[PDB]
Amino acid sequence: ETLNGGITDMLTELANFEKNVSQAIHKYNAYRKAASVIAKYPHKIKSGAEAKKLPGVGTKIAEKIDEFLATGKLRKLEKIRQDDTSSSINFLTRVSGIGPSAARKFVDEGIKTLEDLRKNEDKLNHHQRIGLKYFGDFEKRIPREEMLQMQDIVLNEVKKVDSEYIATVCGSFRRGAESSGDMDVLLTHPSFTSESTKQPKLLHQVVEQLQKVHFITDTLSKGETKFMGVCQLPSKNDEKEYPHRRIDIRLIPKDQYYCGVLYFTGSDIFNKNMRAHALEKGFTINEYTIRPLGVTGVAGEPLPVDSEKDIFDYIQWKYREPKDRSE
DNA sequence: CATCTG
DNA sequence: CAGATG
Ligand code: NA
Ligand code: NA
Repeated sequence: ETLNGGITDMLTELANFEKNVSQAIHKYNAYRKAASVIAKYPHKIKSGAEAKKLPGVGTKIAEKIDEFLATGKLRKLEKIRQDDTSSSINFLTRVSGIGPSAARKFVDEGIKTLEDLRKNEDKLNHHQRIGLKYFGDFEKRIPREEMLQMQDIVLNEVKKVDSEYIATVCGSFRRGAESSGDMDVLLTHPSFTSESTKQPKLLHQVVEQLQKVHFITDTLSKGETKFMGVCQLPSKNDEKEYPHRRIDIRLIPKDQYYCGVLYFTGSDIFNKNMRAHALEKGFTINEYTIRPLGVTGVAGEPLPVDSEKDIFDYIQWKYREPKDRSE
């Protein structure tokens, strides 16, 4: 956790790089298990050889750990931190819609900057365009004070369109959090479940309203169950308009809301712990259900949940307010 | 994993 | 349809 930090750090720098610049998934994947094991590792890695002793730790990494331990640096890391190419890739990637893949193409075409991009707005697609247009806004966290205001609009509109809708804003917002990166809504309806053959309108009607009133400004991707867009809190009395924010809305069969709701709410750590506890309790959980674990190895049959309560109940545990869902 | 692009 | 992105 702090005993082998540099190591684990350089290891991650390297890994990332393989994957983003080179195309080196194998290698990339290599650096990663390496950082992971050394991570769990209990002592002070004092040399390569000590390290090598670890699974996932080959001669190559070992070599690196040496130079690093030997000198506060690593030539490779040194070289890579300069290379404008590598940098451009790291940068372009920040644009929403531009992945590494794209980042590679663009660079080879000489587009390495924000300006480069605007100039070539033509080579970018819709997402990518939007993503370039709100680059600033997009990196700006979202303060609860706005989140509450956002949440308020969304729920009220959902309600209007159908009294029977059930919306929930998950994420850290849900666990208390002072700010957040984007708004995530879970949506369901009675008339929508496991079996129930579709009802696309279910998502689309809401989306529509949200744009009706102007809350939603752009569409990143609209599917029949997942919406990826942009919204904005109406600028009050002109002087201070709000940054554009990412927002997503997803339709879920009512018969599997809570697990999802539970699930999305995190944190990753709270999940796992519960997940692992579920297991003890003779259960299983995943993003959509909770199944009674047979003994034959495994077994299924989705246990029936009407709230986040039912879930906990099942694994016989303490209902935790979302705030305490930390770890 | 679901959506897009081409 | 593969392949890319979130
Ligand atoms: Na990106
Ligand atoms: Na292939």
